[PDB]
Amino acid sequence: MLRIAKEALTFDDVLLVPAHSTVLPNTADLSTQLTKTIRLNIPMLSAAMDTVTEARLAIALAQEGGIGFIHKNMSIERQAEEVRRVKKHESAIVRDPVTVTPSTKIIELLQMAREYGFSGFPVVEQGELVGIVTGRDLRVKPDTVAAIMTPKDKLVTAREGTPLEEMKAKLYENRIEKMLVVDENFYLRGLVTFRDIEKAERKPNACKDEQGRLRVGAAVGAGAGNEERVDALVAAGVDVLLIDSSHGHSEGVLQRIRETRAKYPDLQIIGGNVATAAGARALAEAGCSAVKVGIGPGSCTTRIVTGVGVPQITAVADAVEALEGTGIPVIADGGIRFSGDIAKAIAAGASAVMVGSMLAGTEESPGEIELYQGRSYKSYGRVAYKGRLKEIIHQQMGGLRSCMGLTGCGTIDELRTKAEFVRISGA
Amino acid sequence: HMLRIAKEALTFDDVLLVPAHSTVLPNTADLSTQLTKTIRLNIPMLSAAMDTVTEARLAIALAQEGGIGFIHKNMSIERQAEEVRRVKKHESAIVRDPVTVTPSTKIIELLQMAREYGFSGFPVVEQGELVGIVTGRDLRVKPNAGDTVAAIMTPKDKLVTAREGTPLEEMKAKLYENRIEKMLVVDENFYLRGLVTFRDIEKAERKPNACKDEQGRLRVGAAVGAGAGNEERVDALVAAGVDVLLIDSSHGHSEGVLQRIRETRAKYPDLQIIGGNVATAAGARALAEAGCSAVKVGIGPGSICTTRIVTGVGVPQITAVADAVEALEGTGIPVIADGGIRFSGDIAKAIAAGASAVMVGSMLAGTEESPGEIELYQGRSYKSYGRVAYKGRLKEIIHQQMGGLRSCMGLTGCGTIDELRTKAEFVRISGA
Amino acid sequence: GRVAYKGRLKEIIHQQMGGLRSCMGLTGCGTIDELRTKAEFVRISGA
Amino acid sequence: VVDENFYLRGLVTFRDIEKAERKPNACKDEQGRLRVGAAVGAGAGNEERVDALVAAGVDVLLIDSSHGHSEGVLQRIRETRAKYPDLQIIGGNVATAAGARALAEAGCSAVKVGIGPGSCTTRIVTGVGVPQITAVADAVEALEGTGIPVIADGGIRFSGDIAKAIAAGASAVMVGSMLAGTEESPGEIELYQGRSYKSY
Amino acid sequence: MLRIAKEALTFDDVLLVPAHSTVLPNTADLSTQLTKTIRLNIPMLSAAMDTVTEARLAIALAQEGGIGFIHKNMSIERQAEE
Repeated sequence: MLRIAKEALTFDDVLLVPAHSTVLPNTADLSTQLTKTIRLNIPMLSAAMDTVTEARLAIALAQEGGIGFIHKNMSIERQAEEVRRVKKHESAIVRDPVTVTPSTKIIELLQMAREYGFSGFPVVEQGELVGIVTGRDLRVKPDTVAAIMTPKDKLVTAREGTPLEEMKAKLYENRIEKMLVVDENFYLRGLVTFRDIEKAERKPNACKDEQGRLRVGAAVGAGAGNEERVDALVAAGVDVLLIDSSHGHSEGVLQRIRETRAKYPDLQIIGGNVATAAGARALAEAGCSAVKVGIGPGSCTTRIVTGVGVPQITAVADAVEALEGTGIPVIADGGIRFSGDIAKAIAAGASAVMVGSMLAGTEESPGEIELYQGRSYKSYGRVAYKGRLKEIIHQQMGGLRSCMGLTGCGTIDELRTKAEFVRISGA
Repeated sequence: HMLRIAKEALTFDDVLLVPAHSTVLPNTADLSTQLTKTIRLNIPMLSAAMDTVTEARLAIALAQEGGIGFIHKNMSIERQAEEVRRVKKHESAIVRDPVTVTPSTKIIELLQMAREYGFSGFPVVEQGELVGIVTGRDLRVKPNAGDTVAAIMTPKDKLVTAREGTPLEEMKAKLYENRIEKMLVVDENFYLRGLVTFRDIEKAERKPNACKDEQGRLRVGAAVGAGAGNEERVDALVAAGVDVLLIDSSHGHSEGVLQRIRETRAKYPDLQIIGGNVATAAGARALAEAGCSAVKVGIGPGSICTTRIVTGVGVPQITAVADAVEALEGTGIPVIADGGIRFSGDIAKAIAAGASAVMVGSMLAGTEESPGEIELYQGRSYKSYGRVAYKGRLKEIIHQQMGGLRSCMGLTGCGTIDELRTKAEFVRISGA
Repeated sequence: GRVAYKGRLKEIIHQQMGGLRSCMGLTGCGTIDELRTKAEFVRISGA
Repeated sequence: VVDENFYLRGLVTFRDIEKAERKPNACKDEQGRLRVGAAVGAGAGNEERVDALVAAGVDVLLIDSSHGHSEGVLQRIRETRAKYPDLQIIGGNVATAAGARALAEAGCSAVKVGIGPGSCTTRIVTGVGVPQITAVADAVEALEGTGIPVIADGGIRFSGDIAKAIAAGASAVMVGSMLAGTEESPGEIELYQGRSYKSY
Repeated sequence: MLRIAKEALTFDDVLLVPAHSTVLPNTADLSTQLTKTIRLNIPMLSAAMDTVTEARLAIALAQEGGIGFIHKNMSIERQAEE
């Protein structure tokens, strides 16, 4: 009769305690296991929201050390292509060069030579690379390009995914200043020079897989009928799959995860959302590589409409305590205002945090930049323009680094286990 | 004895333009106009010599849209003269800091470099003077120990180069016909200045409305004070190649301002000179005879601007521009409207009042190209140096304002700027 | 019943006569009697 | 009036001595001179600044950082106490019993308390802080035998908060924004919108 | 797991209790040891802030019974001279 389980605490009810510290903020280590097999370089994920994460933003976040989740409010064919866009992103490769076909008339070949120079036009037949035709090819003679082009068997090419230093070596050792880039089927994918490799921005903190590719996630619904979407994302090379619903403790959610884990025994899977120790055990039992926590975590509409929610400090600690033996990490999702809340979510036991509205309106998130009343927006009903995602990550991990300097926790894992709280009041 | 009221004076809010029969499509309206007798703009816009608005980056961005920007004077003479040179020399098709060797460079260091930068061609420079180049073709013969590049390089006389300022199509002609992949850019004294390729010329964003001088160079302006002691500044700006000099003060009908202008016209007979600010027919005529090529109008234009509140002085702007234009009729000295411009509608009213162009300041602060660098602060983007709202690229704002000006010229049937200045009419409206 | 402290009277005089001096340079009235007799007005609207 | 090197420093008459304002409550040293403090950073490279302040006759030296429990802060204090065994030293800021013991152990003559003490930006950005009544009582309780006093720094709005900081065990309070804008603080008096300011 | 050290109180969470008093406010003694060797006549120090304490303010506070702290946002030679 009147069944109060316990008291639950939110971010604003606690503060972290300063401790003896030998940690400089700038020497603090921000890396963390997202799953047993995936390690992030900063403890941050972007939400699968149509105003936050598509391929552009997911690329920019992976380059800073985290992982973005492509939202599902798009066709299967388009979402899988957003995942491929992140997996195959290399800044040094020039895409869409000017090409010809083996049927191109020499007179056309000369009209373009005067417009683009005669260094070498790739010859393609339906996207398959078949050769290159240079000025030497024409001015020494044998009508159509096929009769004069340098053939496939004398081409010096690199495969997509070749490291920049290997590509520089190939260019040097074959004495070439252009090198065409092909896929496994010898389809042209771009080209590289020494100069394009040089101005490729270097990203030392990028979260990359064992092949050196940026890591990416994608979201699917927990409903039935998503099997075609899941198989397309896995086949696209997604690193981690997000099965998200508003009630992760639902039995049809637990069943959908069990079925994906049986089909892909090695696929890294995140499920949510839960807010109880029992909800987290149930998701780990279904086969999750990680557990996302957040059902009405802060002063939200699920609470107003349904009556339901657990304040976020308690939700994260209960889930972390339910999972303690398993090497299955907890993600704190929702309610993250300032960098102080990131530090508190982690000290409560979370291994990473997911953020959403904080990143909408950045340069890389979806939407067009719009000028309206002399002030900058991203429009698609508009959100403030917040500049580059790089600067916001800098501001938020600065504050986390300061928190670790203050609590004497030099790594995320120490913050999660060693840092302490005091309980404070409203006034 | 008698309250000396010279006349009634009208502001922008007091009048509306009358729509006319029109064969003008807004997107076919001709926006070009004369700034002085010798300088033609492609859009009727200038950026103010404010330290929060105009330095070299914004002045380039604006010349590339068809206007001119004025480098503010709140920096050293050497800095302001460098800002002017940056605009006149700007061509994004030229790669600017290439890796060079010297005749003294060992072949071994050269091979080390060729592994990092390729062998397309290292410029050989001694003291800044271009003296040769070394490509991977020039090397073929096994080097001995301690060999220098001077042995194998291509000499100066066998080089194909192009002078800075050469039209980009001429450089393409030269790259193609000489069968070269890159070409070195030099200056009057054969000092190495950069290089071009077919790809760098392609990648440069095209700007058909760029406002350029008869040598193809972007135009630029610069401001100085009217006080004594700005002689050296003016000489340094002229020497930098500035296209027009702005001698600015808060009272351009002041005798010391007029004197400074006579002295600059005396020293620089062909220099294009803008003077301001004035708000009467007599101030404008006085500045014409001192030697101005154009006249800038605007004395306490806004309702609550500080000059009006502190000094009581001002003339509402519509009357002040009509007053000055009528003074200058038949002189080919254009009038510029400075200050009080809120919307794109205020631009069209200044021109139909007779002005040949308008000057804007704070509308452009906080753009990407304006000074300051971007700061995120409380979920919003600003430019910090006290912070102004980040407004995006200058091109978007120009587009929006000229879109509102084009829409007016279709409404009034004025297909050119001179038609608007002479043909379009007004209705006087009340405050209700 | 309390009014804002405004500092020394000299500072306020300075500021107001600075604004009056700026006007006499604008209108070219070098004395007060020149301003009283020579300077002119424009009639403006409420807009 | 001359100094020790017979350099002229001023003069006095009967009238100037008479109109010298009398200040019965002045905090003065054993020589009758006003007492003063000076602040230095807790970082490395401040040894030239410290030696110049001590040589200037500073009465008490303030070694202040945002994390007084930092190990490089504790080490910097240990090094100053070895060099000037008699110099009065204040270190901060801490907010725990352990932080205060560590500062007293390093050689502090007094301990300044205040890490995010009231509803402040260290709390918002880092997540860290201890409310100020608890911070002061814990430090005072950690120092109870030592004759090393506690200063309550930060969060002091009204005179009621001064009384509460002291009842919690603090021996003095430090205040800042309460005194900016006074006649004597830095800055020039400025009239702006008929209202008086100190501007910089 | 979820490590709450304790509850912590702020100025607004407590009030002082009135007690039996033989103290007149104007006869209350405000002096206090700042260190074992330094005694203040009022329990107040001014902060080492560039907008608060330089020599002028530090002189005016010492004359009232406390001690001011010259801020360090200035050259060594200037701070020692303050």
